Amino acid sequence: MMVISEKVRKALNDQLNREIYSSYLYLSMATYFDAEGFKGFAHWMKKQAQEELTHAMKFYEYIYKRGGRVELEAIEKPPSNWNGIKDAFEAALKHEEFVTQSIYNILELASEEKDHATVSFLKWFVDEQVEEEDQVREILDLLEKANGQMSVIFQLDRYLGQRE
Amino acid sequence: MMVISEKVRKALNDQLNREIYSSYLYLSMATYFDAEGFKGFAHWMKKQAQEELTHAMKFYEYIYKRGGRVELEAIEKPPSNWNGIKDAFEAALKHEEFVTQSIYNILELASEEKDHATVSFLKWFVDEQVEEEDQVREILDLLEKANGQMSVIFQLDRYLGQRE
Amino acid sequence: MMVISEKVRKALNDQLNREIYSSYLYLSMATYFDAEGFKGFAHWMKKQAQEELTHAMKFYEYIYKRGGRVELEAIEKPPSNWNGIKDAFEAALKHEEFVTQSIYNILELASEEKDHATVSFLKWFVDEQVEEEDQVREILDLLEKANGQMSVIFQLDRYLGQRE
Amino acid sequence: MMVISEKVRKALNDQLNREIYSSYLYLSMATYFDAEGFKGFAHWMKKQAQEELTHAMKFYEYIYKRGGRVELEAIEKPPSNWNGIKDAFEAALKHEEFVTQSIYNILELASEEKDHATVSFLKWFVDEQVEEEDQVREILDLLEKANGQMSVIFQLDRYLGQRE
Amino acid sequence: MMVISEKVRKALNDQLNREIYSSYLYLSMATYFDAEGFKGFAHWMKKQAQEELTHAMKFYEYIYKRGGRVELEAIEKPPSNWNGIKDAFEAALKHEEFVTQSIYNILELASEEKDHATVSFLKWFVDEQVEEEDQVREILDLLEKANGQMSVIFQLDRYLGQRE
Amino acid sequence: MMVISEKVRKALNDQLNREIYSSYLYLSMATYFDAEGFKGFAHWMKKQAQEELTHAMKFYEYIYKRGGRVELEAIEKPPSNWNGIKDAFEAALKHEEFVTQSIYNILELASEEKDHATVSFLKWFVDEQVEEEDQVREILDLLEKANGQMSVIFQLDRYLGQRE
Ligand SMILES: CCCCCCCCCCCCCCCCCCCC
Ligand SMILES: CCCCCCCCCCCCCCCCCCCC
Ligand SMILES: CCCCCCCCCCCCCCCCCCCC
Ligand SMILES: [Fe+3]
Ligand SMILES: [Fe+3]
Ligand SMILES: [Fe+3]
Ligand SMILES: [Fe+3]
Ligand SMILES: [Fe+3]
Ligand SMILES: [Fe+3]
Repeated sequence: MMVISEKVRKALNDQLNREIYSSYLYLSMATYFDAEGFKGFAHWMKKQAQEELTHAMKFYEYIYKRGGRVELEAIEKPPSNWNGIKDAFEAALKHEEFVTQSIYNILELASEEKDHATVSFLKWFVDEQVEEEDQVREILDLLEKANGQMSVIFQLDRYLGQRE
Repeated sequence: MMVISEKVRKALNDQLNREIYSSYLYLSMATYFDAEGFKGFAHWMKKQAQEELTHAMKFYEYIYKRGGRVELEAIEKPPSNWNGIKDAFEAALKHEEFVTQSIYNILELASEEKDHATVSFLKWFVDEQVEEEDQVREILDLLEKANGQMSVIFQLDRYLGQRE
Repeated sequence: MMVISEKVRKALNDQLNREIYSSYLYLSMATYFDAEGFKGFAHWMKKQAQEELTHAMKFYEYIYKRGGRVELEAIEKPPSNWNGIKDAFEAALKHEEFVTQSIYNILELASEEKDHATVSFLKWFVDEQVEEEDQVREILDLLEKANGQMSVIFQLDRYLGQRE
Repeated sequence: MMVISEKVRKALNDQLNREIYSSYLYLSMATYFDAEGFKGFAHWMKKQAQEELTHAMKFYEYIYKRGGRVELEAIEKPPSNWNGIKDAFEAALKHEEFVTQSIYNILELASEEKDHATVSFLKWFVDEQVEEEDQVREILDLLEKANGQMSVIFQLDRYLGQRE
Repeated sequence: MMVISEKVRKALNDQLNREIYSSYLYLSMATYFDAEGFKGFAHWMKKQAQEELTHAMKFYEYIYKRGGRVELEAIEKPPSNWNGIKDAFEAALKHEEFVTQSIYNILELASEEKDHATVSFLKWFVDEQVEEEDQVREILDLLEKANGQMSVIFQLDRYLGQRE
Repeated sequence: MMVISEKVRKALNDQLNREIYSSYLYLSMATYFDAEGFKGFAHWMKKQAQEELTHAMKFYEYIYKRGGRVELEAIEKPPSNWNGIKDAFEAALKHEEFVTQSIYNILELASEEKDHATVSFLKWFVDEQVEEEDQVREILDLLEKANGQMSVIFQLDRYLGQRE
């Protein structure tokens, strides 16, 4: 029997599908970077897409551990184009902050229901979101300091393509 | 400049999106098996989902090698339930046969345009599809021999749960 | 369900039985060389017989992978005698070319029916036939220069007796 | 010079061709098991086919050691179908006992001619047939206890698929 | 005896000489880059000249395997100068695309004659040409982003100078 | 600034193209040996062809080290046919002696101009030419002792096929 409420279960299932879209969105940024010839930036986004799937699977396993079930929903078409290298990463940061707020909303719902298990489970994502936002802010800061010089952009592309 | 025709490029980009859905469909079959308590079958479907992602990324790589660009499209909601273990694998089998026919159509399109590079590239998927269909047929054959006998179904769940 | 046509399955099953006969034929050439006291040439033919069996088993595996069945047929009695070492290899070259043409006919039949899986599967045998015909031609050209000189035939016997 | 009588050489050459058919017969039993979806039992028959070929090559080497030569004959078409797993292995047992009696006849013929070299050479096959018959009797005994229970047949198939 | 047609042998022999000229052409671009003081770009072209030689030897090997012989023809004088780094690599891309079409013509010729051995042999060059064109397009894209900036050109020179 | 005179650079550039032809000539001798079925002699000529390319690149390096630039010229069609194995190697010897005399002429030209750097650089080729002429003379002496006997020629083919 399910020991999370249907409201909490649906909130968690909604976030799983949101994590799937985040994966799809980052792959779409890879299609943009590859079209612009930045295979290092595209590589960074492909690795980011795979990491987002592990976030989705962590929601997946917790839902079943609490006696629930996952229902996959349609994935909306992501944007394919951005007005430059820095514009894409600014869209990534805005998305991650949106995901952080979505995690907050589940946390507050679970907290009002005294669902301490789900509240505690979400702590990992709260801390992880802090790191996800910082990693994009650092990249954005280096892109701003580059100020469009292919000199620096070439090294940052080579550097981000180095991601394991 | 793109050296594949827009017709061939659209056919390849469509197949990439079909591979993305195939991954999603097998993830949804994993949600079904996990809901039914068969963590070995669910594990098998999760591994199949990741293998379909590598199929999509192969189309991804080739499109850019020929000067094209990938555009990710919306992903339809897959079915979430099946009328049994054998009904799911039968849906998996006919999905894969449909995928083989879709690859066949690109090959014939590429062949009529004398796009030998794409014809040769598609050979790996033709051979791979032979194995994809065969492994599902083997599971269906073992499930039919099982005839819904839990002691045998337990062994196949453990067996498929060992997939690397 | 069989996903190859009955016409193609019979063509593939016929070639399996042809590969079995070729295996048998090379063993019979070994019986001739051993009768003549050339254990190096006989060793080469015994290894060639084993190699043809792996060709037959490759057809075996593909037929079942496509949902078909193998039916073994009677094997004709091969010749037991040849008019010397060079006459045997002249029969071997003529035989390999016959096998190559038999592979060609299956390839063209599968191609007419748009059976791309079988067309792709046969590519391995096409390339292998290039090597097998070349190996016999190399031996025949070296035998032609030998002109029956026993000092050269011994070293070639010792050399071919070293086959892995 | 040949130091075995032509009567003995013919008996040994006939047995060689019998071993070739034995290999072919067990390969045909593999085609039946593979058609029925028991790839473990089919694996057992494919390995058994290889072992019969080593029996043929043992007769091969001895015939030439005694100054004789081998003449390969046509191979009869083996049966392609059996009415069940127990029917196939029971046909295997009766074939092996028929092979044992044929070896007995050579031993008695050779001993009446006081061909002690051939009598002693056949000792290895006499002992080997004891093991060949016993291994089939053991499988038949396990099949009789299984009485068609798929849970038992499944891992008996897996066990015989482990044959080295 | 030659088992490829004279029409196909000449087509293959013509392509071998084409590969020889391409080898010579890339060596000539190295003389240009070295004259301009770019030892990294020159190093890249010297490695490319050697890779083209292995292409020629592959055609060499196959022609003799099919019973033909190679006849070396005169090599035209390649251009010695170019209007810039990007002019050379754009001439390299145009040449490689011309080489691919020459491979396409041989494949279509061989297929019209049902020379399946040559059609299958040429698949390797079809796939290789995809990579040859892709790597030059990548360099052209990096040169376009450099836009003549010596700070960026210095990085691309050292990068291409690291080619093994 | 170029520190060799234009007359010395032209003499060096002419020898570079001469070395390129020497490589091409030995590859042509390989096509003849392969056409005659002597894969050992052909292997020797293929290795010799690769060695001549390193001679050309040595001239390539020295010309640029002295501030000059290389201009590649057209390569004449080499001969494809010889009367026999001993003609090919006798043509190789007289070609190498011609190369030695051409190096002598550059040496005397450079010494007339008191270009001590080029004179000392050429010493390596003077000593190397002694070895190249010697190794061909040894092969010619063994072929003369063979006197067209195929049993001895086969041993020399195998031996020269071992060249590293
Ligand atoms: C090497 C580059 C890899 C890029 C991967 C991009 C993945 C995008 C996925 C979008 C959503 C489609 C459904 C994915 C299901 C994944 C299931 C994983 C189970 C372990
Ligand atoms: C050196 C031995 C050559 C033997 C040639 C025999 C020709 C006729 C053989 C008929 C039966 C062949 C059975 C082959 C079974 C192979 C099983 C392989 C399993 C991986
Ligand atoms: C490192 C620079 C190399 C430049 C090569 C330019 C070649 C131009 C044509 C001259 C003839 C080349 C013959 C090559 C024969 C190679 C044989 C290899 C056998 C494995
Ligand atoms: Fe996330
Ligand atoms: Fe797929
Ligand atoms: Fe064959
Ligand atoms: Fe036996
Ligand atoms: Fe090439
Ligand atoms: Fe030289």
